[PDB]
Amino acid sequence: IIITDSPALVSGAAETLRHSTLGLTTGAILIEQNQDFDSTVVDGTGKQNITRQY
Amino acid sequence: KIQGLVRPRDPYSNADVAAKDLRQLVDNTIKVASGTPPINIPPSMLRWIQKNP
Repeated sequence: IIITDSPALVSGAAETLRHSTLGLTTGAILIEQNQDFDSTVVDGTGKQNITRQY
Repeated sequence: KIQGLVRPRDPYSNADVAAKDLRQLVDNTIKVASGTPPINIPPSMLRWIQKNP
């Protein structure tokens, strides 16, 4: 039993709180992470210190 | 170009002819500034279709 504090497994609160347990078989879930990751480093001026964001 | 550089002359007469001067015309080459509007190139669209951004 692989337990996880996943929000996808809790729905409601108090009396309306319900839990979900998945009996996955082999290959039940598939996550094909696409190699399309992108990122940027935009720095900014006009301030006391260089304002850099990610 | 002097407009009246050559003029009819009367040797028998001796009237004064208006003094003439030479002036200088100037050409001109105007500078034209061109450019390109901001072209949006989001990497997301190319990545969604698996294209090098």
